[PDB]
Amino acid sequence: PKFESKAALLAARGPEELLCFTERLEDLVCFWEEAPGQYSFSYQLEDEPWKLCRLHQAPTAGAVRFWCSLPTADTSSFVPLELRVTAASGAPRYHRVIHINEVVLLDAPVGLVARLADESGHVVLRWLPPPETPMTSHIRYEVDVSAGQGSVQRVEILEGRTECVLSNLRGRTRYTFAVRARMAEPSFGGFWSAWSEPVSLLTPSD
Amino acid sequence: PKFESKAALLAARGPEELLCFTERLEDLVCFWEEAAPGQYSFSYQLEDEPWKLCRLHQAPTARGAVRFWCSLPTADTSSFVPLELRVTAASGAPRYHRVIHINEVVLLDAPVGLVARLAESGHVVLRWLPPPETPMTSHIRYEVDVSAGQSVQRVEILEGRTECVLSNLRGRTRYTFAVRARMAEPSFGGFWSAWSEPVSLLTPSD
Amino acid sequence: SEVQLVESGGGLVQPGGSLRLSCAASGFTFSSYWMSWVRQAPGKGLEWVANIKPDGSEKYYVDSVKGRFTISRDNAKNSVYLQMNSLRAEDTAVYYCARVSRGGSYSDWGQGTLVTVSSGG
Amino acid sequence: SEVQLVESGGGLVQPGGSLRLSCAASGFTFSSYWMSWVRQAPGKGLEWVANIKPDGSEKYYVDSVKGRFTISRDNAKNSVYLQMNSLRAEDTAVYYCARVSRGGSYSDWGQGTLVTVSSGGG
Amino acid sequence: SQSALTQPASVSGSPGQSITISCTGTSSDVGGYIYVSWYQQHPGKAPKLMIYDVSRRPSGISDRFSGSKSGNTASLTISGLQAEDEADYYCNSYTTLSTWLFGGGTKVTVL
Amino acid sequence: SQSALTQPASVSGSPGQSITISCTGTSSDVGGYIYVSWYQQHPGKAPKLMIYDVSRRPSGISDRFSGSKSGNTASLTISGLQAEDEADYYCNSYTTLSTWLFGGGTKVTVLA
Repeated sequence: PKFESKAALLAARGPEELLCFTERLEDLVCFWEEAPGQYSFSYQLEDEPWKLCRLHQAPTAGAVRFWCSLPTADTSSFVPLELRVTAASGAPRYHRVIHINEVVLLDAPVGLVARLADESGHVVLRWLPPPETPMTSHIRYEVDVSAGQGSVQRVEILEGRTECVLSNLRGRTRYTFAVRARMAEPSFGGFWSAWSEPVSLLTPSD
Repeated sequence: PKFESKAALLAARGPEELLCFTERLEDLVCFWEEAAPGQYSFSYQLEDEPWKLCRLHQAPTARGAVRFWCSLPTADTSSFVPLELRVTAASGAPRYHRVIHINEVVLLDAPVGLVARLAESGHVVLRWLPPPETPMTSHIRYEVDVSAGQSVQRVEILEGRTECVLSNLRGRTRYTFAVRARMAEPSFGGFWSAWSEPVSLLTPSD
Repeated sequence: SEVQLVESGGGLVQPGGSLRLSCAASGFTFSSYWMSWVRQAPGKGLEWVANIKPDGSEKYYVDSVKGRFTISRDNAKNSVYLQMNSLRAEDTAVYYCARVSRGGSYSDWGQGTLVTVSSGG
Repeated sequence: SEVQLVESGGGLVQPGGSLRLSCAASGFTFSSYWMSWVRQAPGKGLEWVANIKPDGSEKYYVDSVKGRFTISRDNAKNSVYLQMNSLRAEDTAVYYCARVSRGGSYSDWGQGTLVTVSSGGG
Repeated sequence: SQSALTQPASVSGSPGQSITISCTGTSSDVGGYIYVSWYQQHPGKAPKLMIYDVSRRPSGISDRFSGSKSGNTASLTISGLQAEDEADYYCNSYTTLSTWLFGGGTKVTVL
Repeated sequence: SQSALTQPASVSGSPGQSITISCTGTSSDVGGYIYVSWYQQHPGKAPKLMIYDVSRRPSGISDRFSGSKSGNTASLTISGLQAEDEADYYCNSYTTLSTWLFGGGTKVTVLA
C-alpha cells in the first residue's frame, strides 16, 4: 500500500529505467516496468560473491512490474551494491552500481498549515516531518507555490527547518501550497518524496 | 710586594698612559707616571652613584720620576657596570679620561710549576699550574714562549688547558720555555700576566 | 582475509610540529570504499579521527583535529594519508588505518604507527 | 625611582607558536648596562632566561631555551627584546625585564608580562 | 570532545558462563541508527570487528558473539565464555553530527 | 635545566627576632664568585633587590637586612623581624657556565 504509492511515483519519473529505493535503511527494492518475458536478477554486495534475488512479477494494467526484495542481511550501507538484470536470452537489461544510503525515499510531510501573519499580511507555512522517520534534523524540504487560472514557484527549505514565510504574493489571489522531503545529510541521499496534502489560502489585497 | 711588580709590568707597556688593573675583582688601582711635581685631582663615577674624589697618593720612582696612584674604596669596586674616570690637573686642565669595567682589567699572577719533558717520541711536552690562590682556573687561557736563537715562538693555549705538546723543534738545541696567563671568560678580560719562571731543555737529534 | 593495511610516517615530533601518515592498501578495490583513521592513546580507548569518501569529495573530522589534520587519498596508489599539522601533546597515540565496510563498520585494521608529541627537558 | 621598565608583547599562544617581547627603558643610560630576562611560572620561583651585553656583542641563555629564544636590544630606542620561537608549555610564565647592575645584580625590575602557552580546545 | 558512549569499565565471568556488555548513547546516535558495531582488542594488537549493524557477524566470527539494542543502548553478549575472550571491547555508532563515536571500552576478565 | 641553589622551603619567626635564610651551591657558583645577590618578592609584585655583592645594600634598603657567605653557602639575615618582611626570598649567583642561577626561594612567615 505504501510501497505501491512510492513505486508509482518513481515510475512516473523515468519509467524505462531500473528503480531502486530504501525506506528505513534496512530494506531495498528494485523494480522496472515493461509492456511477459523472463529475467534473472543478480547483485553483488561489497566484495561478497554474486547472489541471485528471487524476482517477482505482477500486472499493472496492460504493463507488468518486475521487482526484487533484497534479503535484509544484504542491505548494508556505505558499500558498493552492483546490480545486474539479465534477460533469459543472456542479453543484458540493466546494470547499476548504487549505495543503499543514497537511494532513500521518505514519506510525504504531514500537517501542512497555511496562515496569515498577525499584522504583516504575509503567508507563513508550517508542516511536520514525515511520520515514523528518525533523524528529522537532516531532512530538507521544497514547497510548491501555485495560483489559479493560468503559475508555479518553488522554494528550497534548509534541513531541519519545518516552516516557511512567503512574501511577494499577488493580492487577492487563491494560492495553493504543498511540501515534499528528501535526505540532506552529507553521507546520505535519495529522491524527492511525494507532495504532502495541499492547503489553500486567500491572500488580502495589495 | 705584588703590586709594584705588576705596576712595573704595566709601566713597561705604555708608561705614559693611565694604567688601571684589578687582581681579585674586589679591588682597583689606577696609576700613571710623569717626569719630575704637578698636582692633580682623581675623580670617578660608578653606575648611578654621584661623582666622588679619590685620595691621590704619590711616590718617586728610581730614575727620579713620580708615580701617582689611587686605590679605589672596596665598596666602589663593583663589576659589570661603567666606571668613568677623570684625572684633572690643578689648573683645571684634563690629564686622563677613561670609562672602564672592573671585570675587564684583570691582571692575574704568573703561572707556576712549569715542567718540560720529552715524550719514544722526540716531542717536548710542557706542563704548568694556574696562578696560585686564584678562583675559576677553567676560564684562564695561556701563551707559551719558545726561544732558542738570536728568535722566538709564540703559541696560544685554549682556556682551561694547562699543558702543551711542541713539535717541529730543532734537534740538539737548547730551548727555553715560559708561560703567561690572562682571563678568557666571555664576561671578563684584562692583560697578559708576567712570564712564569722559565724552564730549559736540550732536545735530541735526528 | 587477504586484505592488508600498512601504516607509515609516525615518530617523535615537537609540539607544534608537523607529520604525515601513509596507509598502503591491498586485497580489495580501494577506490570504492570509505577509509578511516582511528587513534589510541597509550592505556586509553579508541578514538575516531577522520573519514573520507571513496572519491574524496567528502571529509569528516573529530572536533579536536579540525583545522589541524587533513585526510586524503590516492586511489591509483591505493593509499590513504593523514596530514597532521600543529601537533599537540594530547595527539600522542597509535594511529590506525581502517577500511570502512558494511554499515560503516571497520572491517580491516592496520597494525598502527606510533606518533609521540613531546619536547626535551 | 627615576628608573622605569615596561614589558610588552605577552599573551596566549598555541604550543609551537611564536612571541616577541619588548621592554622600554627610561631613567638611566641604557646603552651602558647589561639587560636581562627573568621568568616566573605561576606559584614557582624565579628563573634566569637570558643576558645581553651593553653593545649586544655577547649573549647567554639558560639551557632549556637555547635555539628557541633570541635576546636583542636597540640602544637608540632604549629597548630590550626577546624573540620566543617554538613555545613550549613549560615556557608559561610571567616574564620580567631587569637592568643588570653592580655585581650582576638586578637592581631594577619591570612589572612583568604574562606568557601563556596552551591549547585548550577540550 | 564528544563524549564517548557509556560502557561498563569492566565485566567478569567464569568459563562457560554468559556475559553482556552495555553501550548507552542517545536517540541521536545509538538509538537513531542501525550503524552500531562492536570491536575486540587484545593487548598490543589491532582491534577486530566482532559485530556490525547491531546484530550481524563477519564471516569468521564465532556464533558465541551476538549483538542487540533497545532504545539508546546496544548490547554485546558473549555466550560460552572462554579464556581467549579476555580483551577490551568497544562499541561504535554513527552520530547526528556526521561523526563516528566509540565507547569508553570494557575490560573483560575470565575467572 | 640547571638545578637551582638550595634554599630552605620556609622559615618563620616572631617579631623582633632574627632569622637567617641559607643558599647552598658549589665552588663553581656561590663559593666561586662574590656575585651573590638576594631578592624579596611580595605576592603579585615584582622582585626587589635587597643585597648585592654578598653583603652590600642598595640605597634605601633597611640595615635590618644583612648578607654573608662561607664556603659554598650564602646567608641572608633579617634582624628585628616585622610584618612587612613576609615575602618570598631568592638568592642568585654567577656560575662557571656563564649563567646566573636563582635559588628555590624561601617563604618567610611572621607569627603574631
